[PDB]
Amino acid sequence: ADTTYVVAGTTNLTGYEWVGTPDAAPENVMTADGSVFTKTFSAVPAGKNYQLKVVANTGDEQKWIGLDGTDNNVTFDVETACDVTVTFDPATNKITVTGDGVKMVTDLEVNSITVVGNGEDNWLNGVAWGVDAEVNHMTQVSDKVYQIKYENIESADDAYQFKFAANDDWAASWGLPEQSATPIGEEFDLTFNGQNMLLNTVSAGFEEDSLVDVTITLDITNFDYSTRSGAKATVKVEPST
Ligand SMILES: OC[C@H]1O[C@H](O[C@H]2[C@H](O)[C@@H](O)[C@@H](O[C@H]3[C@H](O)[C@@H](O)[C@@H](O)O[C@@H]3CO)O[C@@H]2CO)[C@H](O)[C@@H](O)[C@@H]1O
Repeated sequence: ADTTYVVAGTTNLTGYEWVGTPDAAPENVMTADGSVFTKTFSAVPAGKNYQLKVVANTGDEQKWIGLDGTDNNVTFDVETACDVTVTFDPATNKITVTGDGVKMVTDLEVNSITVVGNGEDNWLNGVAWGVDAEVNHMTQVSDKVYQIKYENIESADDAYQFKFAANDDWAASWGLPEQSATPIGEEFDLTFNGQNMLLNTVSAGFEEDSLVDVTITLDITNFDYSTRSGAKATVKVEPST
């Protein structure tokens, strides 16, 4: 079974938005090199939070491979414009990123959190997937606790989707393991690089089209970057005042 490896990642690194198919991103197919595979990106600009994964393509079947045996994106900065080489070893699933200007990201300092989602009218202030929209910056109400409120939302199911994004980009984000309804009125654990959260207020007991006020709280007091574990949220829904 013939396997083709593709570097998928951010548009700024790869020229495509997380495209893992050889026919769709032929420039990012990795070349056979000894017992491993290599892809060099020419003159990558100085920048922060470049991200990639290696995608194994065997016919229609895709396997997305993240950092050092995890499902995390490989995340690095480039200090000075340089050629970045990505190495992949099928025997170990080791991904290496090398180059004079390359520095691996090994920690996260949160300076902002954006609520990002399918905004319309009062829902996320009308912003459609705006990762850096100031109006959806959560307020830091204490050390590592963030809150935002959306008032006068029409109660609906399968209408409202959202995630949390740190530092006005997608490098550090939270959602759920599968795209599914958020727990309502109870603290729940968040998945780093997770799927969209659904805010299904009819299923939460608020009559369709009735107005509700939504209060979202994000607690990263026990978030550990090394494990990507410990971020928690609460989504409070109340009849509108
Ligand atoms: O731009 C609209 C788009 O925004 C959101 O997608 C972002 C993801 O939430 C975010 O995690 C990241 O997703 C990539 C993963 O990091 C990566 O490991 C791999 O799985 O590819 C993912 C992209 O397919 O970046 C995207 C933005 O490109 C939102 O969740 C989407 O519903 C929405 O369409």
